[PDB]
Amino acid sequence: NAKRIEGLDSNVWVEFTKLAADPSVVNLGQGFPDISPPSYVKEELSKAAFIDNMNQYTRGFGHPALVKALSCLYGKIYQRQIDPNEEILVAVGAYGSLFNSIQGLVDPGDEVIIMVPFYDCYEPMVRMAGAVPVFIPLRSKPTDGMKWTSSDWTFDPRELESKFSSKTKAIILNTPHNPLGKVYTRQELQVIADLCVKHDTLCISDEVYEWLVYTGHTHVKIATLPGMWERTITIGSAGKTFSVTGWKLGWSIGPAHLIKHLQTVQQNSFYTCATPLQAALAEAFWIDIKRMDDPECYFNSLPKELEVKRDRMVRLLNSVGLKPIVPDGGYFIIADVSSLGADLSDMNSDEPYDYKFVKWMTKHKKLTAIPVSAFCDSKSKPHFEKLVRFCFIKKDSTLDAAEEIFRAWN
Amino acid sequence: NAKRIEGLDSNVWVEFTKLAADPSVVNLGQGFPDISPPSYVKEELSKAAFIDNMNQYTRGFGHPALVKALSCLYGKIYQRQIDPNEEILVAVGAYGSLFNSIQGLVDPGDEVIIMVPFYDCYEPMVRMAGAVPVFIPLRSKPTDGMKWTSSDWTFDPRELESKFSSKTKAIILNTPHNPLGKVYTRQELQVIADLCVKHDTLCISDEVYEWLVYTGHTHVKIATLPGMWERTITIGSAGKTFSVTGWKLGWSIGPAHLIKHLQTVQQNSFYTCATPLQAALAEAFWIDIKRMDDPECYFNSLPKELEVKRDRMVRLLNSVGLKPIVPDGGYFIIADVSSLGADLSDMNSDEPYDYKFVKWMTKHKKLTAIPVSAFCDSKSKPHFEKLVRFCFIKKDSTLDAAEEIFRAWN
Ligand SMILES: Cc1ncc(COP(=O)(O)O)c(CN)c1O
Ligand SMILES: Nc1ccccc1C(=O)C[C@H](N)C(=O)O
Ligand SMILES: Nc1ccccc1C(=O)C[C@H](N)C(=O)O
Repeated sequence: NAKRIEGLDSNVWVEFTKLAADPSVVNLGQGFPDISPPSYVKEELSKAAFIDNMNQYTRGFGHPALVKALSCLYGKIYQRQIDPNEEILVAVGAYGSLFNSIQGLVDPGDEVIIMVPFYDCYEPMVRMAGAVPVFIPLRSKPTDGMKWTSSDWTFDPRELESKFSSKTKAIILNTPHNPLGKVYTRQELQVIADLCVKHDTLCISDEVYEWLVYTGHTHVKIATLPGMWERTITIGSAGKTFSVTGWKLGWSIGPAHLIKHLQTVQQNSFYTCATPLQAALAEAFWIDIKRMDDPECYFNSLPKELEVKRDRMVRLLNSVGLKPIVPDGGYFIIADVSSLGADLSDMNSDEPYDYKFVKWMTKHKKLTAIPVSAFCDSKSKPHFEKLVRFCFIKKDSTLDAAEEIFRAWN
Repeated sequence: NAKRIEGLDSNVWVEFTKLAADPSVVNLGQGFPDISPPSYVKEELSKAAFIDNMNQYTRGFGHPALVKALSCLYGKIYQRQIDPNEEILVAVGAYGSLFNSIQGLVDPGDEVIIMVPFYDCYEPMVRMAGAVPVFIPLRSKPTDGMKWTSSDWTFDPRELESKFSSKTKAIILNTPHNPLGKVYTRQELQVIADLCVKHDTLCISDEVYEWLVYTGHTHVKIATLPGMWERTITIGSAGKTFSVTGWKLGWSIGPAHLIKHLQTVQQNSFYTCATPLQAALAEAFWIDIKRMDDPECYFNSLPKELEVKRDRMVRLLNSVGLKPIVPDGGYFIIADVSSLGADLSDMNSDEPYDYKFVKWMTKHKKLTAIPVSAFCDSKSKPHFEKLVRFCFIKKDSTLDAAEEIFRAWN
């Protein structure tokens, strides 16, 4: 094994080849949706399948229809003209966009700043490229007495200021957040922008959940803020946008002197992405782009159809004494697990408290979920190990199955 | 730009983008098939698309059905059991497979041996991993007298020997060869094998064209010689097997302890590959695994087809005075052009001869092709710059248009 991958062989999700295998259990664990995709999405794949060229190679950096379209949608969003060939790069999912960014822009010895809990791949990527990850936790604030929400989490500008030294290359930001479903505010985002201009650092912005915003909140992109355009890579995904997680396409949007670097990583790695997938995706995009103002547009329709599902979950968890944190965005929900009962000597491993709960709730309650501690640096886990993550981009069928379990908990 | 990607930004395939952007030219350059893929392969992708599940995440190291299919197929060819899960890794084409291997096994300062001409991604992949490529030319011997063939290109055993030192981490083998089209013999692979076991080094073997061997020749697989299972990673590709280059799926077969390192890379880069494509390929592989013994199996009829088309091409090139090397395998043909004294004098660049020739041939003759010096390191260009590579994975109609071009050449 090569030095650069030393001690990167434990992956957290490989490890969840633990009980989810069961049949008789409802799985609210992985971000694996079971709603049907928008039927036209499935259409276009078929249609793409039958055209010979759409089965042979395409522009290495993105199928020309697909990039033209990304161009169109996103420059509506940025209020700017976005070059399809120079400011976009299509990669194998958001994962492969994250990886093109880190490998392309970050050396041995740099520090990359990461907010905990983090989507878990941010750490090993940054460690694969020889950098030192630097951690800052999100912290609770007094709620409004009434309920618990993602907005009651936030970060201390003076702590953040202090992680920036002359060794910081980049800060990874992910909004809407996974796992808490925080939507960063214009003010929170402005602190991060201030610091990157001041230290001249990159921001890499994981926005795969961008359309998933609920009432009372707005996805805002840091790349839009004064002075960010030319120091930011913003990442999207087809998986999130069209409930087609199995296609594994996303895109980095950004200025040319940064994008060309990611293009270099790509041509030296995977080069080209699948054509039938990108042909079909472009079409799926155009269909929705021509109806943005309309409640049919998958952009407007899916968060509206997801908010109800979010609420069913808050209830199902209040109903059994799990304290839910209600998410501004994305399709996850964390619940505080700690003011429930039980027993957890059965185990007497001292792997974290939530892993123990999750196994207990799998065996005893026929329900799985993800321990929030998986997404936490070692240092940080004690402070999040009573938190457990649940996923709700599920079909009614499945949320009934779930509601039975809950109904029947006590 | 990160140091790991210093001067890895130029890429030949980029450079060649402006060549036949012209609608009225007949492109025999890119390895872009324009025959039809098998009907079944297109149908299965359609089928796939209308099933919900196979538009979501599947197993990271490969779709269970696909790897089951590959373990079956390749167990047949290696005459041994291949582990579905530990002995196979599915990745974005053979590029990504190559990239997994070098990323996972090759450290900075290590030497990797590469035979010239080489597939051009080899060099840059190995430099990015901080490794030093150590180059050695394929040299010609005399012709039988009637025919110039790939088989008249070989390497010098003692020259090769002297390339392995206590710093050789690996050798890269490409058979069938791109661009010569050479099918290595049991003897030639016996010499490379002898050396790897003497120096305790690895062998990465690019064998995507495994099925395209023509009469009189046989794909032999180095990984099957004594001593080499332990130490070889053998790659293979969906674009080449099913003429579906736009799918960009490949595999690397090899031992569990070498193989695990390739998955540490993948899980930390892009992770999954697309589901519907693997779903569909799985199924195509079943249709042809269960008929291996027939003329109608795609593994059989595709070479049978192209043997015809190749032979058509030896003839056209001989027509206009071009000296073809008739390939044992693959679907490229290399022709010598020096005996034309083309009227380049007055492109005045510092380009090698063959870039100038292809430029000239494009403007004047209306036909593109690829210079072989694109498959050569600096020191080797001059011993290869009179050669030019043409592709014949084309349909009749296309070969026709090429036929007119040659017939009006003088
Ligand atoms: C924050 C975040 N970033 C990136 C990804 C990458 O997913 P994909 O590569 O399949 O687009 C995910 C997985 N859901 C995610 O939740
Ligand atoms: N983590 C993975 C590893 C391999 C294959 C898929 C996934 C996922 O889908 C993660 C999911 N989006 C999650 O955050 O729960
Ligand atoms: N080289 C590429 C770069 C980008 C996109 C496709 C290709 C190819 O298809 C290569 C072709 N098979 C070749 O060897 O000529």
